[PDB]
Amino acid sequence: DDTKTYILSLPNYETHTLDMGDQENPDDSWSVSSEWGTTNYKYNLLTDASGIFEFDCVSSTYGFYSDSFAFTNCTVEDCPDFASYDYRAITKKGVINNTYVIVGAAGYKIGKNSDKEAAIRFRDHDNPNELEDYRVKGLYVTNSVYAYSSMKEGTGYYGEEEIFGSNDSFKLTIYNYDKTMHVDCYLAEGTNLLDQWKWVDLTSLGETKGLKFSLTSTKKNEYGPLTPTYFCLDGITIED
Amino acid sequence: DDTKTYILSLPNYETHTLDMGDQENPDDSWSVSSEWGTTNYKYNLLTDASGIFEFDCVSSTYGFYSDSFAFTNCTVEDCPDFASYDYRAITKKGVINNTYVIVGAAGYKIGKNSDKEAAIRFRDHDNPNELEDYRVKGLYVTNSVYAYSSMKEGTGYYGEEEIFGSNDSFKLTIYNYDKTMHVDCYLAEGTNLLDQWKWVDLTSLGETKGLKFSLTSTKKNEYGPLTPTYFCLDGITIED
Repeated sequence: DDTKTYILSLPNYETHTLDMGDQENPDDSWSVSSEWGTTNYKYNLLTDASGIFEFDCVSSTYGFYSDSFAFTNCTVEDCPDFASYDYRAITKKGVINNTYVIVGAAGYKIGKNSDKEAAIRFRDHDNPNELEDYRVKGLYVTNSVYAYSSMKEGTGYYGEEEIFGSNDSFKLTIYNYDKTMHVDCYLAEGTNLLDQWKWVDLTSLGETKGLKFSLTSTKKNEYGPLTPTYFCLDGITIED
Repeated sequence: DDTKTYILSLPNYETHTLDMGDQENPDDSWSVSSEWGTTNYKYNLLTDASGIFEFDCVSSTYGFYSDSFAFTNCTVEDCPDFASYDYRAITKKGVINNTYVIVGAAGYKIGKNSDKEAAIRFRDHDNPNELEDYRVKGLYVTNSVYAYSSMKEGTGYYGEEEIFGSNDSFKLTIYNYDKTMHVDCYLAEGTNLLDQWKWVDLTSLGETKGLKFSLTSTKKNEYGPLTPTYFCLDGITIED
């Protein structure tokens, strides 16, 4: 047999970083103005150390964007990076080492014209300049401190009615690239909030060149979920 | 000593390719319409196998754009890729193997708003998501069949007055990323047209996170050079 298996391999960072790609020289940037303000955005296509995995990373005036991916090993309780919103893993490290991926999946689009969806994509081992369909074995997910804490203690913007009771749940849906297949997973069921790394089998997605993500909470108001739609992932394992 | 030296390492291709990155799923795309037509563009940031080097690649309705980089090992006299314009190296292969870089440097800008310059850039060895300043030792350049043939036999659009005499010359200028330094090199002097790989020492550029390029020919008309502004490069050697 010569089926090859490829596992996400994140960079090892000098000290404690939130990596949203180069901010001085981003791949792209733009501004949006509305009646409520003008906001500046920067976009970088992040890649892992192996060159197999790529991730869409939007950042803005206000930090990590709502539909974006970034890498971190920030364990230091005080990066000012997480002063406002603690996107770090509740597990405090990755599955196999200290770096993991933070993910925003609020459901807004990215790109100057809001027409692109934030995604992870897979490249050919022999040519990083071509996407390739793989069988996705799965990946590990866990909660962010930000979301865990909202569901446990109402520490977010809306306060006390964020707190999960036994009717509640927080569901991650993982899609294939064109979204014709998905797998559902729970980050929280009732008052049981995931605080470990959890493997999600994604083999039922079939061959695909990438992954997209959605979040649903039972705590919501008219405009969206009260639960922050940030989580973490690691260990994406694909096979050709 | 632990100064590290990094040399461009291009992908090895299955058979004979012109690689302008994924055309079905490009990093970006846009359209421009004017009074003369509407043209579609695709952009990919190419990276080498080592992950140290990145290249801006614009392609369009009409193929390889005028200010762009692409990779090729196409030796086969008939890729239809080179039917119209033969961007291949006059040397027919790279310095150390069959792949090399084809370069358009007409001086137009890229990006939906024509505000970005096509460039090569350097990333940190430990983190492909950060640009890093390096000392650039140099690289090899040579002519494209397209330009060589124009200068030798007037086989381009304008025909016979493309042919170089002893007053003529074709000069490549290599700049550092912010263009505050450059090095000049000749692809042709008089009727002597470069047909080998030629090393250009770029140490005088100082530390830089990338490279840009211009071409000047003594054969020109009111609107630009008659000599096609395409050439080839290989073997970029940088040091930190």
